[PDB]
Amino acid sequence: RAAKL
Amino acid sequence: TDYPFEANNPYMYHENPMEEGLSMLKLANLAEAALAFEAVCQAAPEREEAWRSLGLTQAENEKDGLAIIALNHARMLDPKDIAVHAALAVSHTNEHNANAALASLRAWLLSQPQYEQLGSVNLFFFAAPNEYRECRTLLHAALEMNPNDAQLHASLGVLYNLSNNYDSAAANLRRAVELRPDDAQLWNKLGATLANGNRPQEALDAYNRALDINPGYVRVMYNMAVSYSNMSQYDLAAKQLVRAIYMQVGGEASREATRSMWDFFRMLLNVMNRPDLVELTYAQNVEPFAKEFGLQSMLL
Repeated sequence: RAAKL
Repeated sequence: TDYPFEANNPYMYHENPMEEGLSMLKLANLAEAALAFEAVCQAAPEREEAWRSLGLTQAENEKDGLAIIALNHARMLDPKDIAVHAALAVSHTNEHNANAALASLRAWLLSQPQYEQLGSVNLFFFAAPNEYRECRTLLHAALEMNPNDAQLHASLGVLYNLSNNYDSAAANLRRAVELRPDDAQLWNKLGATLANGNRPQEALDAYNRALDINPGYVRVMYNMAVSYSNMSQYDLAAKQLVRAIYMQVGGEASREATRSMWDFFRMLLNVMNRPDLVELTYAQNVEPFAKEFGLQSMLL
């Protein structure tokens, strides 16, 4: 899972 | 329209839902504010302040797809709304739309009178290396024009997240927060950059600051969930996700939007050996989990 800007 | 407006729209009734939406960004929640802006957009789709506000809100509310749809409306209605370009750069980066992200960063810079003459200047990201280079060079050129401009550094941070150059990204985002330390989006951006650059602890310190500033920042809650889960701190991950879930519904299409989060939650409950809690996620009531994870304010 990617962090969101 | 291309935007999936909530059906049962109570703000369609009120007198000044645009005023109420702006109010609810400060005093209530993102979800309620997005519903109010949705009402204005529905009744008056030529109002690009409504579309702009809807779009900005939705990104903070962990809904980039809905953010993009709204922001593209605002973009059409006012091609010079700087903040619309900025939000599109960010959401398209999140969505891995590299061409759109670079186009939105370029538009962001050149829609500003202070930088507009960069449009006429003669000037490893191998999937669009000239588009990428041009943006990078334009932002550097702008930095020589304007060296401690916080948003230039932030925008370079975006550019650098797109190309996985997380160290340069972090260094720029760090300077941005040094310039504007009460800006919750800048702390989140720095956090997201650190997390994806595999520095989850620093990231978590950045996220905490951001949430302190803006306690209804659902995207930050989700991001914290993600980092905590990554460090195998499932108690902390679970708490953050119950908060996010709770905030995200303040019903219908909104119920559906929470399902992926619920499923992520279900995995944290599984990994922590709580099949009893896992079973309860299928009902989609937060209450059992508010109690179980120490957020009893949600029972009032």
